[PDB]
Amino acid sequence: MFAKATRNFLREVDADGDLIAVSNLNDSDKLQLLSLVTKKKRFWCWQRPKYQFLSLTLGDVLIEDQFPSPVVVESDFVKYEGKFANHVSGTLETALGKVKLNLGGSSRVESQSSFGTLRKQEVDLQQLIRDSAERTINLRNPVLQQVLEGRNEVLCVLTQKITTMQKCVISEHMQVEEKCGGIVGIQTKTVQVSATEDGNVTKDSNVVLEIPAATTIAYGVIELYVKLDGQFEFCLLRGKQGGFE
Amino acid sequence: MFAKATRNFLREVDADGDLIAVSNLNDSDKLQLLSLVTKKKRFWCWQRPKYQFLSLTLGDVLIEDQFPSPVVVESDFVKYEGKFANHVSGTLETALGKVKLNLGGSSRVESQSSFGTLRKQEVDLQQLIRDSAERTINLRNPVLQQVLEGRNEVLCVLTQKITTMQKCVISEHMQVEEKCGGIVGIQTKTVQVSATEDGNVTKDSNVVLEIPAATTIAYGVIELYVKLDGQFEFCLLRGKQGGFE
Amino acid sequence: MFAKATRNFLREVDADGDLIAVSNLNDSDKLQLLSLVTKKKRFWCWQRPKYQFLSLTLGDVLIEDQFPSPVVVESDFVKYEGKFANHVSGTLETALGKVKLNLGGSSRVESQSSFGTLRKQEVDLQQLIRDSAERTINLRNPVLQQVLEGRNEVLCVLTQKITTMQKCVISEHMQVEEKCGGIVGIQTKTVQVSATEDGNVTKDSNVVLEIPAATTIAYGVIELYVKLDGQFEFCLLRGKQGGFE
Amino acid sequence: MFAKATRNFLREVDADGDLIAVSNLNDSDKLQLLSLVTKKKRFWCWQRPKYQFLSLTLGDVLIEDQFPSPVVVESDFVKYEGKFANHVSGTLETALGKVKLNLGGSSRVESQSSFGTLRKQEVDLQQLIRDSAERTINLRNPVLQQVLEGRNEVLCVLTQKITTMQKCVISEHMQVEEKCGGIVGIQTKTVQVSATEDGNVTKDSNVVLEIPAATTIAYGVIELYVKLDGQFEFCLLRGKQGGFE
Repeated sequence: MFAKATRNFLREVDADGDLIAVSNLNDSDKLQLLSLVTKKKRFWCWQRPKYQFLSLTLGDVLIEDQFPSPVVVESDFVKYEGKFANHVSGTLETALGKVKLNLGGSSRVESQSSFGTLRKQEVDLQQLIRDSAERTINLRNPVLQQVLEGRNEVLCVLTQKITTMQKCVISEHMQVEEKCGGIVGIQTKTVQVSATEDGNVTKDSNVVLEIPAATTIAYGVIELYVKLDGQFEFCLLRGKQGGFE
Repeated sequence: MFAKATRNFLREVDADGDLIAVSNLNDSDKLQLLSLVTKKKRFWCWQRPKYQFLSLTLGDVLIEDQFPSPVVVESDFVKYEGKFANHVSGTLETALGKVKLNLGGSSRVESQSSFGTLRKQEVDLQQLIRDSAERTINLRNPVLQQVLEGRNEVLCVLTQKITTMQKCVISEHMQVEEKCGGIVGIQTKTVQVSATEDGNVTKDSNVVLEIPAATTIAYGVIELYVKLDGQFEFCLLRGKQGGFE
Repeated sequence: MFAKATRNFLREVDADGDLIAVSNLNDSDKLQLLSLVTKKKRFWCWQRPKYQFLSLTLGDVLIEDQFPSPVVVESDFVKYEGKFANHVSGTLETALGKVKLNLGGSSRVESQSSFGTLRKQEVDLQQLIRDSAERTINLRNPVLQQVLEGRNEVLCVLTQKITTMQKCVISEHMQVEEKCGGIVGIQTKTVQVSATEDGNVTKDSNVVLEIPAATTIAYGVIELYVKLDGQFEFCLLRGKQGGFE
Repeated sequence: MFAKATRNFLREVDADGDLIAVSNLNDSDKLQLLSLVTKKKRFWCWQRPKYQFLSLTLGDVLIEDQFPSPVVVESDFVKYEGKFANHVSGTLETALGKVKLNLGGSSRVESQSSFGTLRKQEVDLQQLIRDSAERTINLRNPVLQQVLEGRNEVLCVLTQKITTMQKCVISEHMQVEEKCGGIVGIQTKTVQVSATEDGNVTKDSNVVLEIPAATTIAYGVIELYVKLDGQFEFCLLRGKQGGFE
């Protein structure tokens, strides 16, 4: 599965977590260099921030000043090869008075993630700061209003991107076995009762799916400092990028 | 079965659920780029929203202003291959006083979903917003009145579409075995009664059906913000697309 | 994994710890000669200082005076070869009254770190001091303000760099076996209870990933003495490089 | 490991300890003839003096008078060959009341230190004394202030250097086995407790790394008599080289 394949990848290559794995193939054709994304900070450290991509780009939202030509540099690294055989078995057995419950769930996932030569396309960070420090982004736009209403989510702009060049292989084997068993005995008045329910579910998903070249594997964004007064700056440090009123 | 085949597909490829699987072959010839659909929000998160397709398109309902030529871009990905062997067995045994009931139901489904090179045809999101932000859609139409009467369901427009290029194979094997047994004994006055009913049902459906090329596999829509005042905007974020009075 | 591969390397070659291992491949394309980095001194000796890289360089922040041409000298050493077979097994067994817990976790890591001829590119330390001792760095910059607000983290400039010339091999084998078992018995009033939960998790990650040439393996920085008055000096000794107000 | 390799070397060749082993490859490219180093005398005879190298040289700090041309003489000796198979096993077993602790640690190190023809490059001691006895070193420098603040550490100048001419071999085998076992039994009120923790760690580091030619293996310094009045003399005897106020 594509979601697990890039998650495991970025785990073993990106030790700092500054790159974000692409969720699905749907998102792999929307993420482009210097297009704007928004991460919702309402979620805590428990879950990943919710990332949503606007259809607009930087030049679509600057309006005030002209578009600075990008400095795209191509670097290849980590062609890699990943095999992941995960076995998870969890049995829950509960017995309270009348009701006895026996549950056994065995899940086996063997996700092979074979990738070719992966290339990185990073944009010049200095071009990113030059336009931002000046009055380049218009304050009011017909779109992005819903972003301000909801301070918690802030606009970001993509600057790093990892893209594959060779047809990739994701051979996913997912064997799921779940056994549910319930024995119920009720001591009713003048009625002897005996109810037993047994549920056995065995599911197999042998899915070998290929991945085309030029797909997006990972992307890094740096956040946009937004003050409703109208002052904006694309800053890469934790100091002032959270959004302010 | 076609409904299960694309459901499993989008499950393993579309991790975010922004794409919707096509229910049947009937719907596979109605879904086209930029045709309007309506999702009924009356259902909760428990069931999927009810999606119904209007025969009209955007240009059929704009009327006020001219049709913006689409930006259709073709991308292929996830040619894929899916094998799904699912075994479900559930036995219910109930005994209350006179009536004893033994039920055993075994269901086996082996649905192979082999697909060729699947291609995506997405329309320019920026063309979608340009006409919408202007007074382009007429307020009153002879059709779509039943949509307003029923606020809950809102109009949407298709923008993403996944289409196959090679004859696809869906080899579905559905073995269903259901055994029903009831022993009933009644202690009647001066009448000794003994009633037993046994019902054994064994059903097999070995159906291998092919799927032609150019069929619709998945489609993504972005919703239309409808205010009865007459202000409309095709917005891709959760902020203002629900429909208002 | 890249983080472990250079950590083990610098451990066996750099006995004094004056060089810092590169965390991930993400950072391997950002670290360049004489670019500025910042280490956060809030952490104690327990954890390594948090190193973050600014997009700007020395010439980007001097402004006051012209850029002194670097003295880059190339030296190769420690082509090296590292094999690391680490076995970690830890079992925790706890039993308190009603609840009995048995936990067994076995982790095996076999990380082979094969590297080619590694080359060092050091900049002339005397060029580093000449500009610094003079009024060469502007006091106020639109960027780096967040660094001053947070005295604890101080700006540093990279001066030593170890770079590989041959495609490197990092064959990582990570076998993780975790077994969790809990038997729970509760002496409830008129309710005899017996709850057992068994969780077996077996995870394997056979990942053989290659490393391209020209990647950054290690980098050494010397810190920048910052006084908010405006006096700056790139000093290599512990005396005055901590940052002052 | 390089630190152990030259330590063992100088132990068997340098019986008097007047030469100091190079800590790491990092320091092997910084140590040059007649460059200045500083040893911190705060540490007692228990630990070696802390040696730190200034980026400056003699001619960089003389200023007052001109640089006396060196008398470098090349002599080769002790091509040598060292094999070191060290086995260390230490088991600690402690039992106090409730807590019983069994610990067993076995460490095996087989460090082969094969070196080629090693050459010595000594500078004329008489050239060293001629400039020093005269007013040749300026009293105040922008650098070295932190050395005076901290009398304890004094400036020294390198005069002896041992350098290899052939690619050297350091085949290090480090097998580390550590077994930790703790049985804990607590006689709590109305709660019978039994906690057992077992930790087995097995680590192997089979590292065969080569060493290039021209690397620094050993270096000898003679200290600089520093009086804050301004009188300096490079003296080789214990009499007056400690630094004075």
